[PDB]
Amino acid sequence: MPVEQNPPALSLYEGADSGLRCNFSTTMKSVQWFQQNHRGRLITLFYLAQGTKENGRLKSTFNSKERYSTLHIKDAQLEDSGTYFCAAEDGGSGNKLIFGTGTLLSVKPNIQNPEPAVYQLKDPRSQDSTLCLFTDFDSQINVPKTMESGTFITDKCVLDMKAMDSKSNGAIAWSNQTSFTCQDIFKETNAT
Amino acid sequence: DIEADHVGFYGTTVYQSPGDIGQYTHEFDGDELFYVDLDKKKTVWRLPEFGQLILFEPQGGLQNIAAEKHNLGILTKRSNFTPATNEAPQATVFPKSPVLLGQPNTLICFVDNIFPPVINITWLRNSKSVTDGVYETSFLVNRDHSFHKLSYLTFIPSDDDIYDCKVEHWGLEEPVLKHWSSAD
Amino acid sequence: RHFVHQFKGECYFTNGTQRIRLVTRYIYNREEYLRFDSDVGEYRAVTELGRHSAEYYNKQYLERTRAELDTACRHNYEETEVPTSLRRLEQPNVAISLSRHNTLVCSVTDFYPAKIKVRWFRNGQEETVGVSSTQLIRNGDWTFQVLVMLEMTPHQGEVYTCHVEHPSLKSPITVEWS
Amino acid sequence: AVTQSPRSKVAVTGGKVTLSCHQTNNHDYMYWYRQDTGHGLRLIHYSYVADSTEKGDIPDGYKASRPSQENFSLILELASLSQTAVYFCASSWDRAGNTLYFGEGSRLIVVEDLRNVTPPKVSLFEPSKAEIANKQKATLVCLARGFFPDHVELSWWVNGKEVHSGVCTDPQAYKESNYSYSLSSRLRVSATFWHNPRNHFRCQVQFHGLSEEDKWPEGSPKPVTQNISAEAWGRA
Amino acid sequence: GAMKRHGLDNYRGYSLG
Ligand SMILES: *[C@@H]1O[C@H](CO)[C@@H](O[C@@H]2O[C@H](CO)[C@@H](O)[C@H](O)[C@H]2NC(C)=O)[C@H](O)[C@H]1NC(C)=O
Ligand SMILES: *[C@@H]1O[C@H](CO)[C@@H](O)[C@H](O)[C@H]1NC(C)=O
Repeated sequence: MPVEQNPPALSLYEGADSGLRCNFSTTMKSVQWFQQNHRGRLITLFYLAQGTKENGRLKSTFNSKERYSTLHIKDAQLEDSGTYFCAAEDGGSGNKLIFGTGTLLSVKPNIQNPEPAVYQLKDPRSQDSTLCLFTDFDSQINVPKTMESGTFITDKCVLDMKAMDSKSNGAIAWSNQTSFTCQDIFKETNAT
Repeated sequence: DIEADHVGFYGTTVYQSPGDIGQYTHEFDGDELFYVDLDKKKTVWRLPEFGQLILFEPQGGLQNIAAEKHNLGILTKRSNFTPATNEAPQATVFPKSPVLLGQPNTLICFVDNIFPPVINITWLRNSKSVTDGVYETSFLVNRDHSFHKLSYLTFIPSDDDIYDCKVEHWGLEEPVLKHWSSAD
Repeated sequence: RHFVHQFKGECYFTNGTQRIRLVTRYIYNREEYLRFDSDVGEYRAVTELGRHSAEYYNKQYLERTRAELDTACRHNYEETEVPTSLRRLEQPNVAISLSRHNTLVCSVTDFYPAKIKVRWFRNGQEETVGVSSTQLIRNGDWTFQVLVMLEMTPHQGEVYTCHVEHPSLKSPITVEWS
Repeated sequence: AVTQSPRSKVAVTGGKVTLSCHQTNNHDYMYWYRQDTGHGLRLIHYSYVADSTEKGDIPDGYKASRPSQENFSLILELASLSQTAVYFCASSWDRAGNTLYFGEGSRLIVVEDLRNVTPPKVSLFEPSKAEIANKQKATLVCLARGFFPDHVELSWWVNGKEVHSGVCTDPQAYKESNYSYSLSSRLRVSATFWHNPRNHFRCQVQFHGLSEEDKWPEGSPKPVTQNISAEAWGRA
Repeated sequence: GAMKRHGLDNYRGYSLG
């Protein structure tokens, strides 16, 4: 194993800091830190040959001799989500680029006035179409999982309106099952 | 020159035109580690022993050779197209070990001050050529930016035979045979 | 016409790793024009040819090059040279001969490294007079050799000694001649 | 700069997919990677001299080709199932990095039989009068069901102009049928804004399907690449 | 996991074309 990314994925809240380790097996000439956004595009953050660099809320270091490289992020934001990659240059076996196994960064919103609600929405262009949106709830709480067939549930996607601290969570679910209410499957929840 | 316990010569690359003649070696303490056979693309070691344990990846230098084909073209132009100056080679024949009659030995032929690095060293016994037992090291580098090659030749010490080491260059109007015999 | 370009990457190690220096010479034909010197810390033109080049390489390549010292020199030494080249130890081929005032040509061939000591003796007494020697001869096949003469006249019964000291030998070599 | 194409492709198992790449950086090195189930990009082929290809780490089953200096094509002669991934083209000069510049990814998807390809059904679900009243913000929810394969792109258009504030689409498709995925998303606007009947809300899903080059029977409509939509207005 | 040998790189100078 040439390169080693740690952790494999991590959680966080606003403002809070964290670091990412990258241990190598031999001496690598230059390292390079990336981050794949939600779109799927790779954006270079750092190119290091030695020592350390810093860019705004980000800072990284590199030690060829001690075979490792870190990435410390201070004051986590939302836009800071997405996976992160360090690539390292080989020099020994060609000078390949060796990428790590990514580290999914999840930056939770830190809700202050949680109003866990659930609503039924309807498709004006299809009578029997009914859908259930579970909104405003808090970061901490884990969203129920679907186990039955015909009934499906999404993971907790998070949004933000430009107005004021308008960060809100929320999941979604639907079914081709008889007709079974919005607490009939969400149950492990609150207000309705 | 810089004084020190040991000297590495990693990356030593050399390219020339025309003919696309390039070379990549590694030296340590002035002793060639290996070269890299560009056509077969293989790390050809000088000594067997070395390239068993730890290894060198041929691409490391097949790439250098590519950068030097590029860099050449740049300087060639930037210097109004200044050709190289041929310098004449100096041969020095000698035995590898104490010469005793009828005992398998080796005849080294050390050639120095080469440039351009394009030499035709050939051995010759009794005015007629030889081809068996003849090894030949790649161009090793000098501090003055020229080169020195060596051509080895195993033989049996006879006082009847006369060996000459034929050296052909462009900086020579005609070949240079450095005579050698166990007679003297 | 013929044109040449070279490039030499030199790594100097003194006291092992404790002190390393890295030079790097880009050379057109025979004329060095650019050069990285770890001591200096950056690229420096050296002829008018690589005058604006130094700006470039410093701009583009200066960072990685500076680490090449610890990522290529340091590494190669510690990890590939220490266990292979430095490990190599060869014992010599001490063999006293006799010239064509006579001369005791004492050959000492095929050894490594180059550290050695070749003293002469006369009935157990060291000699520094008449004794010539040659400059360490590099064979190329990772072996050395040197011929240590001794001009003298030989009385019947007198004993001589070629005394060779090398790292490959726990007990110094000695060869006698009557 | 580096630009690949196709930017997305769907191919039968046993066909010749030919990813091209083209860069205008006068860079000598080019590379082709592939990104699998979130565990890094892995080199497949590189090339540092026109008409010279050099193997990467997993070059098995691919054939690269560097015709000129600007172009570097990856070729699968017999598309396999295990070759479904996203292929990134990057270039550089001299030796990476600090001057290597990546492509934009090429989502390749390989199926056994083209029949199974089908566009989505994009249905937009209007807000709940509860939320609007209790919370003074209207949430709309766009759902796209019954498409294949897992490759579509969802976007929100308030008044003909794209928007990113207050939106949240799902990162992954959620396989329900052997050959059907589903993917949702939602937008949120102040209640006051949702009431202006002058304001218009469109949710757009962009399926990535077959092309002219692809053979399609007489019966069903072709599952080509489309902008499928569903909209709604303001009201009180 | 056998360590291998590295080899000092030589870089290209600006050209344009
Ligand atoms: C679907 O619609 C989008 C825009 O609504 C089209 O994408 C645009 O295409 C033009 C021409 O290539 C580009 O200049 C724009 O930059 C694109 N916009 C975006 C958001 O990227 C797209 O062509 C349509 N797709 C299909 C399949 O018809
Ligand atoms: C080296 O070999 C070539 C090929 O036969 C020959 O023409 C030439 O005389 C030799 N040496 C010189 C003078 O280049």
